[PDB]
Amino acid sequence: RPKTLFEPGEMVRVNDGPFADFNGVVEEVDYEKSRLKVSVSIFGRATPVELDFSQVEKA
Amino acid sequence: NQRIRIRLKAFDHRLIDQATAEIVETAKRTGAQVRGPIPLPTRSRTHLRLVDIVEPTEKTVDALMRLDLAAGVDVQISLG
Repeated sequence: RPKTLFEPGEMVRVNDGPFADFNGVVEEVDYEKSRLKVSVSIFGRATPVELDFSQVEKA
Repeated sequence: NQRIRIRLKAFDHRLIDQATAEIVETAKRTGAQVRGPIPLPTRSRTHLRLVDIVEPTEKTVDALMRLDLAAGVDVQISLG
């Protein structure tokens, strides 16, 4: 029962696509476009990617 | 109908062109297609490249994850 309440600075979880099994924070959110702006710490660098609410889980 | 969009930045043009080549090779060996890469004008001594991967497969995504990108190159990546 994942929550759809996400806010800037909130950590999220990715379980779909190559970013699956990775966590990150949502710097920007887009309820109108139904997309969350969260980056994944890959290679030691943040990777700001857009994931859907179901594509990622609230942390 | 999804695309992987990648933007690269680096202060060292040698690193950015090597990373770009590595991404292209990984995509193509993957059964995916490449659009670009293109260079943008250098801004604040920062080199910039854009490249997209169309018709990505699971093998493409996995190959990109495995790829070790050099220190000193920033890669922003999205899928949609």
